[PDB]
Amino acid sequence: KLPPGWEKAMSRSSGRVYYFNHITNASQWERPSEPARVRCSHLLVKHSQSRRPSSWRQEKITRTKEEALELINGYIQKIKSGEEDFESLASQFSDCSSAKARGDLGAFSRGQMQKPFEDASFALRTGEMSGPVFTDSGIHIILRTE
Repeated sequence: KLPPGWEKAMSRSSGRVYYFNHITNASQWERPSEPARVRCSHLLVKHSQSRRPSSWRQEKITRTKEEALELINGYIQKIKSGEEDFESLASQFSDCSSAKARGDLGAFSRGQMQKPFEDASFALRTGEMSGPVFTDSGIHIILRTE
């Protein structure tokens, strides 16, 4: 059983089993449920070692790789608690011009995007969200919408 990328793991804090996906970095307590194109939105947090350390949000991005991951982790927490919607955080805080479209990148096939982004995107099922996804652009949260 278990769809591509998914494995079982042991919770250190609680001792209960959980499920993790080494392609998307998703993790959840619940046991989880190839197309030519997928459609995804993302939220990007850049850092000082990004291929290009600037965005519409700030001309010189100075945060560390570690501080970017903490920001990503907090947004995932907010999304999973329902305190904030993915689209609302992407629109406010994503370091990419796709923020203006609620993070939507449109449809794409394999062979177009950065490879880690592509692999995570195609390993999500429609409606699912990734964990932190690392590319030279920075750290992404990816939501598969189609």
